[PDB]
Amino acid sequence: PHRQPLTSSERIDKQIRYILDGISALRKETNLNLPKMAEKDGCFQSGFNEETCLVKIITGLLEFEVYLEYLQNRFESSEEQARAVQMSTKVLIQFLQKKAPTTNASLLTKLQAQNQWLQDMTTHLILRSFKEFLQSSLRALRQM
Amino acid sequence: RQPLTSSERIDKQIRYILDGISALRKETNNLNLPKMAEKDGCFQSGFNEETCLVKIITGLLEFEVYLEYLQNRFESSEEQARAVQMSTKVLIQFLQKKAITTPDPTTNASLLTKLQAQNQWLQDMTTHLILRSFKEFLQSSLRALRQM
DNA sequence: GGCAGGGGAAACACGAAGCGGG
DNA sequence: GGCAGGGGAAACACGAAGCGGG
Ligand code: NA
Ligand code: NA
Repeated sequence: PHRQPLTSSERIDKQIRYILDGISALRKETNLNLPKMAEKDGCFQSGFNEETCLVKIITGLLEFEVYLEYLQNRFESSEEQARAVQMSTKVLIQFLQKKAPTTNASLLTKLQAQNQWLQDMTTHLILRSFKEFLQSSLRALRQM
Repeated sequence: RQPLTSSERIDKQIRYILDGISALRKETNNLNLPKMAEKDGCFQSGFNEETCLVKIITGLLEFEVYLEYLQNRFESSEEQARAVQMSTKVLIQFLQKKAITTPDPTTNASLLTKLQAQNQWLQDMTTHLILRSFKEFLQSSLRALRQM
């Protein structure tokens, strides 16, 4: 019998690492107001805040789900992987909730009716803003 | 592993799907579901490879929107529904190479969005009869192909 | 649950190597 | 492509036993 039973932080930490790896295996296999961390949210060392930041992470991740749904009908060569980023994020959003809709429908169909040049631009910068957001989340969480 | 013919891939592709349905169906009237009839030509008499073949494709194209409806009907088996759905996508392609009637890409949604507005018993019934038809349909397709 | 939680892991100027059905 | 194609198989009245990443 082999697996060490983990605490909340370890579990959450491992999950983000799981997601960052996945995303990167989509970065290799490849108007916009995407969530970027701010100092007022209290996730950086300057003006740090364990309460305010956790709210920004859960709020943020939740706002990324639609843009993750977007990425699904975008990777016709890496389908299951792009799904595994979608579900792992959901999974992540549930680990961060222990510790503590048609606007989407419309803005999906806007992104999804742009030309390929625009759609691959959207893809590119979604993935990079997801990476930004996760890395700095892993960092903040490596404290509280 | 050893290699197989195009016909012996189709036969396995169906068998694979039929076992992924038996698994689904274990956990979980006014509709219009694809149903083999004498007119199709998939039976020992009144038989015809061409028409039978066409209807096997056609009927499987018709089923797709209903399998998409299945995804949410197995929240506690999301991948089993998905395998079944995408393993059917493949089957169609295989069949299409061995070769049509494709329903509108805008009428299938009105049905899908409506189905989802039924109370939880009608969904339960709708689910049990999607599987039943689809199984019987694939049961007949297999037998027919094991002849032509 | 169970064999067990909720189908399946140090070096480059700091940005490739290497543990599981119903 | 490669190691190969296009991420991963008898016995009950006819309806359980048990094979591989980029
Ligand atoms: Na398990
Ligand atoms: Na389980």
